[PDB]
Amino acid sequence: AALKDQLIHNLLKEEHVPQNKITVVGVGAVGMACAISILMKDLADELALVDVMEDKLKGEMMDLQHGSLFLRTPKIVSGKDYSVTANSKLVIITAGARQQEGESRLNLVQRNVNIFKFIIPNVVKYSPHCKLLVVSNPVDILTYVAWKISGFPKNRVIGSGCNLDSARFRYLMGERLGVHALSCHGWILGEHGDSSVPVWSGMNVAGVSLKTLHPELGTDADKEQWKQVHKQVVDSAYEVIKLKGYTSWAIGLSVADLAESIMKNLRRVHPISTMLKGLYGIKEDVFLSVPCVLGQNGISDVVKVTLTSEEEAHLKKSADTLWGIQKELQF
Amino acid sequence: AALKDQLIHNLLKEEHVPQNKITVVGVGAVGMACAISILMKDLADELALVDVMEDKLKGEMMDLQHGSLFLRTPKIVSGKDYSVTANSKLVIITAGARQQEGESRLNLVQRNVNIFKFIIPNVVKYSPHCKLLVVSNPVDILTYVAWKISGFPKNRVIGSGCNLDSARFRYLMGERLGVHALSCHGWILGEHGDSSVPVWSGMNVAGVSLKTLHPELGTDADKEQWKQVHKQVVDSAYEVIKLKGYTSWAIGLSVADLAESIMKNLRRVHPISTMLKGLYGIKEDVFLSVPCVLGQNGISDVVKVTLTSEEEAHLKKSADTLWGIQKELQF
Amino acid sequence: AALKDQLIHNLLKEEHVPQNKITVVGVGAVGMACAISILMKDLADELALVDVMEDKLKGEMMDLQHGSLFLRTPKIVSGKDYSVTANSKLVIITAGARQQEGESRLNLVQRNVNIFKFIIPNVVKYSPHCKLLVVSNPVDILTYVAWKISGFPKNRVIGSGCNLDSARFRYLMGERLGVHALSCHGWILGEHGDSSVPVWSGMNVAGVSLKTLHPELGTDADKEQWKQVHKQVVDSAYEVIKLKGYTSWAIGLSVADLAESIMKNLRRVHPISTMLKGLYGIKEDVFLSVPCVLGQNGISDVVKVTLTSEEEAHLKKSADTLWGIQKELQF
Amino acid sequence: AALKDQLIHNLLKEEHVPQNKITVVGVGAVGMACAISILMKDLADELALVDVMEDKLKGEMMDLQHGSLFLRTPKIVSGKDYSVTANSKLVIITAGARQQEGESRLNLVQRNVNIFKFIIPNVVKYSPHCKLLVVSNPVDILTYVAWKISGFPKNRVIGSGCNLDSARFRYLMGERLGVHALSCHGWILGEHGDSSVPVWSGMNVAGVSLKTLHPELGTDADKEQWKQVHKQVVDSAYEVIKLKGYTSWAIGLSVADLAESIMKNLRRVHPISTMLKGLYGIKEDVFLSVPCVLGQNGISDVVKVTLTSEEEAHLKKSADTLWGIQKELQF
Ligand SMILES: NC(=O)C1=CN([C@@H]2O[C@H](COP(=O)(O)OP(=O)(O)OC[C@H]3O[C@@H](n4cnc5c(N)ncnc54)[C@H](O)[C@@H]3O)[C@@H](O)[C@H]2O)C=CC1
Ligand SMILES: NC(=O)C1=CN([C@@H]2O[C@H](COP(=O)(O)OP(=O)(O)OC[C@H]3O[C@@H](n4cnc5c(N)ncnc54)[C@H](O)[C@@H]3O)[C@@H](O)[C@H]2O)C=CC1
Ligand SMILES: NC(=O)C1=CN([C@@H]2O[C@H](COP(=O)(O)OP(=O)(O)OC[C@H]3O[C@@H](n4cnc5c(N)ncnc54)[C@H](O)[C@@H]3O)[C@@H](O)[C@H]2O)C=CC1
Ligand SMILES: NC(=O)C1=CN([C@@H]2O[C@H](COP(=O)(O)OP(=O)(O)OC[C@H]3O[C@@H](n4cnc5c(N)ncnc54)[C@H](O)[C@@H]3O)[C@@H](O)[C@H]2O)C=CC1
Ligand SMILES: O=C([O-])CC(=O)C(=O)O
Ligand SMILES: O=C([O-])CC(=O)C(=O)O
Repeated sequence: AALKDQLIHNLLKEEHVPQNKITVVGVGAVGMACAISILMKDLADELALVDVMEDKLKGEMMDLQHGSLFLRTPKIVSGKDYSVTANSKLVIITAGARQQEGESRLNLVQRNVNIFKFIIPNVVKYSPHCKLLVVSNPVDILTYVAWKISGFPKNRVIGSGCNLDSARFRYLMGERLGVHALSCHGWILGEHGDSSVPVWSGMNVAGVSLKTLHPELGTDADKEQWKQVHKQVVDSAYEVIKLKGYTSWAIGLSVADLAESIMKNLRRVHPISTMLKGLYGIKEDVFLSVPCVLGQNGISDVVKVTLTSEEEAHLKKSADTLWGIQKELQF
Repeated sequence: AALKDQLIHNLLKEEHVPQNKITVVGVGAVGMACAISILMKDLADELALVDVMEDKLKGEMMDLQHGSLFLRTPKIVSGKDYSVTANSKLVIITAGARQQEGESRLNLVQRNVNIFKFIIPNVVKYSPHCKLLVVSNPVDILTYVAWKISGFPKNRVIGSGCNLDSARFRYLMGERLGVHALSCHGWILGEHGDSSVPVWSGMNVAGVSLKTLHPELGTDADKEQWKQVHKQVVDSAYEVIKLKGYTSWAIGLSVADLAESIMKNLRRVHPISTMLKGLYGIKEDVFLSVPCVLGQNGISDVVKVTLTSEEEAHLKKSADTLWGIQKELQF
Repeated sequence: AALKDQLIHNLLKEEHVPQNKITVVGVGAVGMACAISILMKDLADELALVDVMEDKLKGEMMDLQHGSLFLRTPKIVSGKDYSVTANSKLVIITAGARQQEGESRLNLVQRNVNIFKFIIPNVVKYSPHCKLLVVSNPVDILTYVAWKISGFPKNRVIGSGCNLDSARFRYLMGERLGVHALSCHGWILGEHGDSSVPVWSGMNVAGVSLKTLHPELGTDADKEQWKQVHKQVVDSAYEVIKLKGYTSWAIGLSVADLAESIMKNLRRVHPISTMLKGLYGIKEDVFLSVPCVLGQNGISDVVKVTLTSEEEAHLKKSADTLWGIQKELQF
Repeated sequence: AALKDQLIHNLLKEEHVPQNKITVVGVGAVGMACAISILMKDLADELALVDVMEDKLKGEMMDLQHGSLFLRTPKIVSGKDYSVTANSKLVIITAGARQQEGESRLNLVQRNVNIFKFIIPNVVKYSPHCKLLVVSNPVDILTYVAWKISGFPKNRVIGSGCNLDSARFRYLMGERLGVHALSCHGWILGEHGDSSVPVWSGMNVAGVSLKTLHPELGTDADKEQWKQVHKQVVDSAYEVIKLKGYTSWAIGLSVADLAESIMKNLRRVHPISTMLKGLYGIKEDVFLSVPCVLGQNGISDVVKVTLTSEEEAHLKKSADTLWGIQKELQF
């Protein structure tokens, strides 16, 4: 004579299996920005949260659960034990140390490799068929580490890479031209960070090449100093870190953009971090951002951008640098 | 001979006035959760942020701007000067002062009052026709303060009140009954906080009154202790604060839900705080939560809930309490 | 040498297995309204359309495909062969004869039964684990037919039932009370059509019983004639058909609302048609609308509404009528 | 003691002026596709419908209104009298004449001019500050007619033009290359119809010029017959009309995309029809599609695409053709 049984006649016993489950590992500033953006876009029917800080983890789960009335994601769970992540379609890794003022992303590598040695084997134990989307920095090296530790085929291990760098670039381009970032096109490839490569030849509005219109585009002799736009992209994370201490909102939206292509099988092209040995002249097994076709099987194809020999030389050097960092990691 | 002029032929001298602008005052955790929720629901054509901490304010603005590609809000602005808020349709106040240094809370409430003495006159000078939505705690007193300082008619000064408390209640009801919060209906009215009034008579699923089905509902004599659920709602913000240090996500989602009713003129009913002198037996200038019809002119109507004499007595006690605190403030 | 291969390096060959596929059978007025509503709510990663009219089917598929840029459903497929429907999560049946002006949904029965004799065995052959959502009229009898022909457990065979009748009722109530339909609650149960049952006791705003406030609600002696609102609901399909020839938009939105609860596992309560024997006093195998909990396994629970002796008598006579038709059908 | 007055205490006399109103003129298949697309994107707080067929018009309004529960547009109105359209921000014209047996093509165009001679003065009388968006065919000529009759500045009169042709082109490109239409870029300019101009130089994926990679792109001898893709675009409407009798869904989505840029002030670039005299080598008052920056003041800027002499020559011949049809017309 419980109220529930007076009210509700049960017709079916429910061994609930999740169908569109996403996990976020690390519920820091980045992790929670990814979680709220994914929740507000209705990409998942179950969201699992993992962290090592147990009280913070339960507090973040509860705060999200209290907003359930306003969401269309019926189940949010969390735990330190990765059993809560079982049968995820997509596992997003945002755990780790972050930059202080003046610190390069590459200075984070030793701390975050050691964290990944713990995280990745636990992920693959409960979700052996998931896609891994790596956001923790340095993202290109850590996508390689996730790949090696997981044993996954390379199509299922993705780094957020330069998706956000390109979005920042398009925003800054739009502010200068007086149009929305959506209508500005421009690709930043290579390392997410100081050594990223702007592809000046591809920048356009409505298929009109900016460089064809303004041949000094991207050079030091440019009176409008468009080269500084890329410098603002490179510097932007450092400037936000100095002002507010960290970055979170933009990366959350960028990660949810990637999750949407994966979860809906959109086969959109994004500049994300993938194993590009054998492409673009690279001979080592390094992860760099190039335009990739992203869908329900991860990265299925890569677009072959025509680079100048200078643009190609920048990528070739990055690959050497990153491969040099990778070579001496113990995992 | 600039690139913009090579690319773009300007046909129209642009004198921009925003049509659907929202301002958030305070870029703490609550203010930024409101802003991200509003941005992801496409409620505004311009978002303005204001705070007194200039560096954090610029950093939060830039972080949102870098996500523009992923949004459909084309203009995000910020500044210490309220000229950036001009012509807002809706202004959301989340600013407040921190209150734990061996200090009386009567002095604290007074410090938040002094904060509002600066904010509200600046808001009304640049947006004299806006709706004001007060989220800062203690929300019922500060909604009153905003109303007195602004000189706005009462339909245009709204407190977030018990909107989130009711949502938390519906979530917990649904966890107990095995259905989504959307399908559990239940109203927490009165003072936001420890003395809020759960309206047991109205709680229902599918129009079925739970109290008619379970006449013990809301008493201590209930073997199932549904009264404890209201206690859980009252305690939830404290529990989240103890675990993660503050709350943000649920309040942000709840505020964006109120903003949606306002901006789209939906005339949905929400439990929010309104000046209820002359209603529900109240004779003083106090704000408490009742079900209100919310649209483009703010609160246009109040639903008259049939309360028990006990429930009505709770509301009148709160009203006496609030009026006693307010009388010893200064404007 | 081909352009595609100069442009794109393929990194893996994968066979497409859809994860969130929906099929619509019948691409007439109702089917296409369902299709556009589902596409604009992003509920599917693949939409399959089936009809017997081959030119119309290809024309509707092509017209949706040309709008791909504006959608986030990457694959729209169609054909007369049910192989295109393989592995659907949800199959929506909108095929069959409709009401000519004045005619009861009941004279359609045998013609639409004959159609289901071909559709349903083809559906279950290619999607043995799907949920079936029957919209074709008379919907309560045809949901029974689909259940008998399919051999599916009753939780996976759903009729659109009174979801739309209740939505129409809430709209009309809101018009009279000056509030959005979202905030008006009221349940129409039983037969979709002339013999549906309004549950006056459950009608409410903000948990305030209208009947408690207005005792003649639902009686002939009511000076406001609220009973005429239920007659407007019963008559609405007839009035729209007389004006424009058929109805489509409202049913499409109602079906997409049901599809959303299923695909996202929301466990929302909807008034839909389910096999009711053993509940509400019914003795025979009939389908009628009661509040059902709807999720990824279909209908898992039923809300037990407390009915008046008169309301219960109406349901029992409907059950008798329906069983009277079913007894006479031939598959 | 009416029920409404028992239930609701009115606080405010409603001088309701709509803030985000859209009107659709013509409720045939195209007009209703525009309406449902606009409603499901939450672009308007009021939708007004107008037609000359009073019965069909009332039936379509009622059918949309019955779906209010599932929408977030609180007011849908309709009528033969243009008073229902007052204070629209945007008026979409989809009305047109039905061709006759043995009716010269020019006599038909004159019958659409005669229609516009009635519609446009009524629109501008009740919404003198609106934007006009013309969809009726032949769209370049009728946008000119609307501009002349309205007396509006050219920034406020927009033709749907080649927006949908370019979307069809991108869909077809994407089918051939294996990526989403979103990631394929390509512009069809000029006259909507058989003489539109595909801008081969601008076609790209990820900023990679297909013409640079495949320099015979767009020629007759191209073993990949990419020229045939344009021919498919110009023919696609006729193919769909032959199969299903009319086209509606893609144009509806296309129009709602334009309405979104206007209503949200996005300043996105779209290929739409604008009064181009003085640009692209054109000397007469004609409307042609070029990439335009679209926002709350209509078309504020035009992108200057670098065309080949051949493409440029095609545009000028269209302008000559159109100007010759117009000077014939009686206003
Ligand atoms: N790819 C990109 O564009 C960007 C990446 N990041 C990076 O994301 C990472 C996190 O940044 P924030 O969220 O700001 O830091 P945070 O300090 O707010 O949170 C980091 C979380 O990682 C958790 N964590 C640490 N070890 C863990 C473990 N073994 N297992 C599970 N969780 C663990 C921590 O408990 C903490 O809650 C950093 O590497 C940051 O550099 C930050 C912004 C943009
Ligand atoms: N009503 C509700 O349901 C809840 C309301 N809150 C309240 O919201 C308020 C803010 O909470 P948090 O964002 O976590 O605090 P916080 O400390 O993170 O940020 C508060 C912001 O207010 C700013 N501020 C102080 N003086 C200002 C002034 N003159 N002008 C403009 N800004 C000023 C501060 O610079 C700070 O950025 C608090 O009063 C909190 O109790 C907390 C969550 C839910
Ligand atoms: N449950 C509700 O509230 C509502 C239900 N309806 C019903 O929906 C059903 C469809 O109505 P409309 O779309 O207006 O009719 P319609 O005539 O426009 O389309 C019916 C489609 O069914 C197709 N069809 C016939 N046999 C088929 C078969 N073996 N396999 C596949 N497709 C087949 C037809 O070729 C046609 O395209 C009717 O029974 C109608 O009464 C009408 C509106 C509301
Ligand atoms: N520009 C584009 O890309 C596309 C535009 N169209 C065109 O849109 C227009 C409508 O096409 P459909 O909806 O399929 O035609 P339809 O025949 O279904 O509807 C035309 C509507 O206009 C109404 N109408 C006639 N005179 C009127 C007047 N003085 N005032 C108000 N309404 C009036 C009619 O009563 C009718 O309801 C046509 O010109 C069509 O060729 C269709 C294909 C794509
Ligand atoms: O973690 C950071 O803030 C640095 C970074 O990758 C970014 O925001 O671009
Ligand atoms: O007390 C606080 O700071 C938070 C609060 O009002 C809530 O989340 O209910």
